Amino acid sequence: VKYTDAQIQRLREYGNGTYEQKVFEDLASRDAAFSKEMSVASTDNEKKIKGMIANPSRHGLTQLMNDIADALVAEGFIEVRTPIFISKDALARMTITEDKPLFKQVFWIDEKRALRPMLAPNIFSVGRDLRDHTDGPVKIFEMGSCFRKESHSGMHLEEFTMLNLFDMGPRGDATEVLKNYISVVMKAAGLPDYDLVQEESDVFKETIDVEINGQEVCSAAVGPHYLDAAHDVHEPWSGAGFGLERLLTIREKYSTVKKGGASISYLNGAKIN
Amino acid sequence: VKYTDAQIQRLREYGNGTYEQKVFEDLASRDAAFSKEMSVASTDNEKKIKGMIANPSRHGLTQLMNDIADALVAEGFIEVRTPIFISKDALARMTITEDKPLFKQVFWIDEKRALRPMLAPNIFSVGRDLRDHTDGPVKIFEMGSCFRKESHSGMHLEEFTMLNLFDMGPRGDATEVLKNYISVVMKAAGLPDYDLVQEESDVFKETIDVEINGQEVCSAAVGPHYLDAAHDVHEPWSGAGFGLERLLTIREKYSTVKKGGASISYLNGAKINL
Ligand SMILES: Nc1ncnc2c1ncn2[C@@H]1O[C@H](COP(=O)(O)OP(=O)(O)NP(=O)(O)O)[C@@H](O)[C@H]1O
Ligand SMILES: Nc1ncnc2c1ncn2[C@@H]1O[C@H](COP(=O)(O)OP(=O)(O)NP(=O)(O)O)[C@@H](O)[C@H]1O
Ligand SMILES: [Mg+2]
Ligand SMILES: [Mg+2]
Ligand SMILES: [Mg+2]
Ligand SMILES: [Mg+2]
Ligand SMILES: [Mg+2]
Ligand SMILES: [Mg+2]
Ligand SMILES: [Mg+2]
Ligand SMILES: [Mg+2]
Ligand SMILES: [Mg+2]
Ligand SMILES: [Mg+2]
Ligand SMILES: [Mg+2]
Repeated sequence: VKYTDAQIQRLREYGNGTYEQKVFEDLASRDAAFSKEMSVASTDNEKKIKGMIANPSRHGLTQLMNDIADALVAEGFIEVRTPIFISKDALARMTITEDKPLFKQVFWIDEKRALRPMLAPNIFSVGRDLRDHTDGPVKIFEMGSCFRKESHSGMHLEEFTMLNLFDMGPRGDATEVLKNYISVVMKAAGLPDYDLVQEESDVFKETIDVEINGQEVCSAAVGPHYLDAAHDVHEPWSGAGFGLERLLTIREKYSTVKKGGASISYLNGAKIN
Repeated sequence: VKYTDAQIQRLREYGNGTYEQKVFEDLASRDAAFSKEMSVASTDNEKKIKGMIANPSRHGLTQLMNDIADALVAEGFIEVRTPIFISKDALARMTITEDKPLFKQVFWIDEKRALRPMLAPNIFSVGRDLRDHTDGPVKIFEMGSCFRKESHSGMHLEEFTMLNLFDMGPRGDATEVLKNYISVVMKAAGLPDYDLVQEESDVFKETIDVEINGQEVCSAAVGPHYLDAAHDVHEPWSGAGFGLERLLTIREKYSTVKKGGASISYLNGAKINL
């Protein structure tokens, strides 16, 4: 016998070990094991918490954001910060229009505005505007919260942190340039081993995704792209959107994506209550 | 004759000079001066965008956040990140209820959940949970977006960036400790010249506000406080919420708070479109 799915969930809730591989001689020993591992997890949470109080630090997600951001600035990217609110028009330019099922999966603030489910709308707008002021590439990036109505999963959050980098009019082939920037981010994130895959997408038809052990940590694309007309873009470009919680979760080997980011139940992998 | 209230607004929205003090011999002299200052402003905008493209950098608001954050960590504060969503219950435990004006500024996501108008509810929760693990002060801070419905004002945004620091069970008089850590933040922000004032608050009854030239950049409170029972807090505490865009705007001498914050119309003080 093994841990039940319910026991595995409670263990992952409190601990960041691996539990689904244990095998026991009978239910009695399985249950004794469950108590011992809950006790070990709680103790490890105590130790991490006490360690943070004695040796305070910036937040694990903030540290990752700073690590990647400084690497992108070094490559010539301007950091921008854009509103979390976006308009119905901005969504429509992504083809997220009012009669599509997807329209209802965004958090609406009123009849005209919603919480951004992605940074690309604002990034296209800012990048295009900056093109009015330079003849070279427009390189910008943002790191900020996005919001999506999601079903329960160990890798999905209603609020998650996107990194979106945008290189409009790059100095080379857009796809080769994109793979170069993906490499910069992944190395700066401490995750140099990854795979690139072509993945279907309603908004993009197909994306270039970054996967680690089959887990999506990025969707990317290159221009000239069919979305350019709606954004008044008329040049090649390289763009990529990473999920920072997912990167941090995989690197730190957190049992779930809810432990490394924004929370009032966890702090840097530790359960605090 | 002076610039009209509208002329000021327009000059401020493209430029970062100081126009409210200008005086003019007559309406003709005023009007000609409105155009030249528009041209001086547009030119400076362009130089700023061009300067940013040739010298790319972290965002000004981000640099200010990193400066204060590292200073607070150096004083023993743990950085925490909490969700932007908060429950109707959490708001109620802050006494943010139907009768309070702040309640009418709340952005609701559904009938049970809202965009946080402040970080305090989440900070109380995380700080009180950490008290179970230590016999000393619990020192935490968060920097993140808060949301409020606001009328047109050169120092209000619907989405602004709060810094909230929280010292529960401080070592010293909570009010004296509060003033010390206000000093740490203000100096880290490059704004060493400020004053402290007492102000009325519908949530805290009374706050200690930080002002620069009479402009509020922070509201702070101390415990024991009547909000403590609803947060299971049974000890003194020191708490302060800073408006980071207001700090950045005053230090950089931007004309309004919209120029240095989250925007698709401004970037680091410069207007990027018409
Ligand atoms: N709910 C979420 N929680 C955390 N990260 C997310 C979430 N949704 C998307 N991301 C991340 O954001 C990146 C860019 O967004 P996007 O490609 O549109 O997501 P996605 O394709 O819907 N991913 P998925 O829902 O797992 O199939 C993804 O590659 C993920 O790493
Ligand atoms: N709409 C806003 N835009 C930008 N900063 C804000 C906004 N509301 C509050 N702040 C800042 O956040 C701090 C803490 O919030 P709080 O004291 O509750 O605001 P407040 O009392 O309503 N200030 P004010 O609206 O100018 O009278 C304030 O001292 C401001 O520096
Ligand atoms: Mg497991
Ligand atoms: Mg670093
Ligand atoms: Mg995006
Ligand atoms: Mg999805
Ligand atoms: Mg996927
Ligand atoms: Mg994707
Ligand atoms: Mg107010
Ligand atoms: Mg606050
Ligand atoms: Mg202390
Ligand atoms: Mg005030
Ligand atoms: Mg106030």
